Amino acid sequence: MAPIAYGVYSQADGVSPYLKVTLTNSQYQVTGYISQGAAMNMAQNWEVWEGGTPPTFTLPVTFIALNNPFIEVSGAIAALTAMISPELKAANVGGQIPERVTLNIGRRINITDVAIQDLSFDLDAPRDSNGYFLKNTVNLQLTGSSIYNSSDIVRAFQ
Amino acid sequence: MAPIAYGVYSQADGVSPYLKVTLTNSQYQVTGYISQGAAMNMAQNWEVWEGGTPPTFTLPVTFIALNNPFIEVSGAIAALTAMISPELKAANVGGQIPERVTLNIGRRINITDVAIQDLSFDLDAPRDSNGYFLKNTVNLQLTGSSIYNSSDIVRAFQ
Amino acid sequence: IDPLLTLELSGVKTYESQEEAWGARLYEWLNTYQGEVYGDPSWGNVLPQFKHEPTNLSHVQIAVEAMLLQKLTVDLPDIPISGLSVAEGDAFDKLKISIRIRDITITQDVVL
Amino acid sequence: TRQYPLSRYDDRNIADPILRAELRKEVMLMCESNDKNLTIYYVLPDEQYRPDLLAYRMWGIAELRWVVTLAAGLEDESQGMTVGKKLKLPPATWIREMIRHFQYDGQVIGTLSIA
Amino acid sequence: TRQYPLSRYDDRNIADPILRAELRKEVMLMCESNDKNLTIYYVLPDEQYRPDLLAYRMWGIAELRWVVTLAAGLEDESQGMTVGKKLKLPPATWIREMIRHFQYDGQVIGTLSIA
Amino acid sequence: MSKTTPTKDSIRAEFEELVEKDSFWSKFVGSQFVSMLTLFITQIVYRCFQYADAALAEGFISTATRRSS
Repeated sequence: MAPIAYGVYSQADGVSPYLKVTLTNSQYQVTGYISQGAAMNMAQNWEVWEGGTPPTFTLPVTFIALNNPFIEVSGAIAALTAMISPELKAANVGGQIPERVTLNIGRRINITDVAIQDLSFDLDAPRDSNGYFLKNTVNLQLTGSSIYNSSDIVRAFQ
Repeated sequence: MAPIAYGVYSQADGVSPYLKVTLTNSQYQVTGYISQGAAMNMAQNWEVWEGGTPPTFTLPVTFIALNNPFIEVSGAIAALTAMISPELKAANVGGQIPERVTLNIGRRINITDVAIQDLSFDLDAPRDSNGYFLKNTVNLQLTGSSIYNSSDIVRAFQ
Repeated sequence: IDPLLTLELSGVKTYESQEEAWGARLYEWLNTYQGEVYGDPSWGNVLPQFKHEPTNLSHVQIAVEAMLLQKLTVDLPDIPISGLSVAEGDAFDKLKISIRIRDITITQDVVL
Repeated sequence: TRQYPLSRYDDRNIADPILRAELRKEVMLMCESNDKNLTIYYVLPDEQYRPDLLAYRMWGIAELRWVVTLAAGLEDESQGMTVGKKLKLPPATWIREMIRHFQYDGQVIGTLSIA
Repeated sequence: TRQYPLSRYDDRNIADPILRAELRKEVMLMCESNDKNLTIYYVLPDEQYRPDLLAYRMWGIAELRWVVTLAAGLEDESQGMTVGKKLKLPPATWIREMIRHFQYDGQVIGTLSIA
Repeated sequence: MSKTTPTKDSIRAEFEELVEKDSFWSKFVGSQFVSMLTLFITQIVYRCFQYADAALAEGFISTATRRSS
């Protein structure tokens, strides 16, 4: 079925599925919680209105190593850095891309193509006996693949 | 009569009509509350006075899903993003425009032509059982269609 | 006289009745599986991926629905998607996928 | 001052009745052809007097009035045309281009093979 | 408008059957050569009808269909080829380059010594 | 002398323009209906054509590459 997933992917967390943030691509899935501080912006350029700009997104997500840190924090951050990191030397020069992932929000608002342009977080949070992190707050900066039209945008929500 | 409207459009909210912000175009209407933080600015350029600048508006509006979130929050934000998003590929290349909306304030101060140049808000507010938002504060940035004259401006208020 | 049908035969000649026409086009998209069409075997429904997953693994269901919708959209940019709904049945043996382009609300009974 | 009254829309910009005639000939050919780049819309009851109302609402220009007049074959606006008749309109820029070609270099018209 | 249908992929862009023949000759030489810049993969059961199906999955283009057909030596897709046969595919750009050379200046082909 | 035949996208184009003769079916063009039927006829003609070409190629002594050939 789907490829490997990280974060609070299973229902065993016993948390509302709606409040879960999900990113999915052909080979990786990351699931997290909709944390405070999220924002988005769309705008245009003019001087006479010239044109528009693609959508922008600023999503901070908090991750908790409730039971299995290896799959919930370490694997999650590894997948995230793999996705943001442009893989342009994978011995396949005929098609190498920095790769884009699809975003699901509230299980009903879907962005088919969005680019993870920026990532940051802190590693100073406390750890476990093995040493894997217990908590983190990773903030993400995301861009639309194009300047989407009104017909493209308004009819994409549920 | 009028096309579809969103927000606190009906009187069933039992709130003073004067304090309602309204935007209207040929096919969409959005009604909300005059929230704190609103501001506006007009200015000119000089070096010898060269010329002027169009009016500018910064309107934060708060929306509450009192009874029907589908029509009051989700539909409202969808209409807003439709309006701000330039629809320049609607199979009608003979006339495509980013579209402008008309603004009514205090039911007495009307801006016939204003452009929604920027929109932003937060999605971290709590939701319902289905998952529609209960509350939001959307800030808007608006521009006049031209550098309006004194005869144009002063005689437009009530 | 004998009339005709739309399943891979004809709904209407071209897009006059817009929304039912798009629903028809999507219908012959979804009624075909991988490896059953020349040129673009990936074209058509991707049941061979989303066949028989556990009905309660909401993460995999949302992942597969998102990927299928995005690929069918990039496949047919003419018809964007408005509403997709997944509704379980009386028994564990019945699921329904309801796709509406704002009015069509055409539904198919799937099984996982 | 320098001023002259004119407008670059009139199909009758071509002073030849015969040339105007074949112009309306091929536009009729295309209109009652089933081309998909044509509009799909029926008749309105009030179009009897004013066939160009539809042109005004869906385009804002009355230059399509002769187009719809030849499409319906009306003898006079006093008489009416049946409501529900299949009416087809092509993109205006296409007509603008064809007439532009026909009044600059509308010589070969039919088919150009080689210089 | 100015439009012509064509596609710059067909190995049969060369109209000479004999030239196409030696082209498939050296591509077979390379394919059943054990060069490391070739792919290493076996047969799939459904490839009997659709040998180019693997070409579509690993490349997205069906231009490799004649390549795999000559690699397997199939008489017809009605018959099947044994699953597990060693199949080798070179980088597509390499074929594109060789055919580009052969249809601009594929004259010496074998070996150029000195001008 | 020599033999020639137009390419796949070509034969598709002249095929659709010639089927565009009858106004009652001319306009199914652009649809996945016509494209699927068109790709089907093009695949079958491609098989017959190119496989005959391969047969005439293998008919030569130095062109034989198959072990059986």
